[PDB]
Amino acid sequence: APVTELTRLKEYMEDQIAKAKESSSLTAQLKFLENAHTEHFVKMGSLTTIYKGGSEVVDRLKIEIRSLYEEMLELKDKCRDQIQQY
Repeated sequence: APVTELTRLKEYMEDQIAKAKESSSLTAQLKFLENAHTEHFVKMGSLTTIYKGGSEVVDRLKIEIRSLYEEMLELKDKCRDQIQQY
């Protein structure tokens, strides 16, 4: 059910990224960002196996998810860098 799975993934990532930005400790921020990372890895791996193109609904969600993925990569890197530094 790619459309429902991608809807859930998009909103899951947005929710976790938002909670990361509101977290106090680096540890808590990292947990939310890693949750976004894990869910993206698991769900997009499954999508790649079953979907190559041909749906506007899926394509819109994939573009939205990609933006969240890129934001997550930068936030996660900054968080982990700060954890290592301190």
